Amino acid sequence: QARPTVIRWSEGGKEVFISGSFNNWSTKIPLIKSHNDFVAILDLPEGEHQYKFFVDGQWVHDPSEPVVTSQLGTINNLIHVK
Ligand SMILES: OC[C@H]1O[C@H](OC[C@H]2O[C@@H]3O[C@H]4[C@H](O)[C@@H](O)[C@@H](O[C@H]5[C@H](O)[C@@H](O)[C@@H](O[C@H]6[C@H](O)[C@@H](O)[C@@H](O[C@H]7[C@H](O)[C@@H](O)[C@@H](O[C@H]8[C@H](O)[C@@H](O)[C@@H](O[C@H]9[C@H](O)[C@@H](O)[C@@H](O[C@H]2[C@H](O)[C@H]3O)O[C@@H]9CO)O[C@@H]8CO)O[C@@H]7CO)O[C@@H]6CO)O[C@@H]5CO)O[C@@H]4CO)[C@H](O)[C@@H](O)[C@@H]1O
Repeated sequence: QARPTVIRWSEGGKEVFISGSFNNWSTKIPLIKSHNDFVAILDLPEGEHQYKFFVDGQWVHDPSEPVVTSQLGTINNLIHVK
């Protein structure tokens, strides 16, 4: 079922969390600092998920990864899990 999937945040900051449609935005999951990156490993089902980062107190998307407009009218990242 779920696919362990490495998420990487490379834009810098001190504290980085992730949330998304994968858990119906029900909480924030910490990413862990690794050199100039922050990383987490999420078990995501197959298919598309929207997600966004909470980085030093602000919601921000990864500019290197695809984006969509959510039903709130906000910009989220989009990932396709094979
Ligand atoms: O646990 C994790 C977090 O969960 C919740 O957040 C989920 C949410 O996270 C992200 O959203 C961020 C944005 O990325 C930030 O930019 C910021 O948003 C700002 C926004 O940029 C400002 O413009 C402003 O927003 C205004 C709107 O512009 C304005 O239009 C008006 O909003 C009303 C709206 O127009 C109506 O349609 C309706 O909205 C309802 C939706 O239609 C419905 O789909 C459902 O929304 C889901 C959404 O579909 C889903 O994707 C998920 O949202 C993510 C988001 O994609 C992501 O980018 O969850 C929501 C439900 O929570 O419900 C909607 C509301 O019931 O009504 C709207 C309000 O009446 O007013 C807005 C307010 O003035 O202001 C916001 C800042 O508030 O911030 C958010 C995070 O909030 C929690 O909210 C977090 O606190 C948790 O950390």
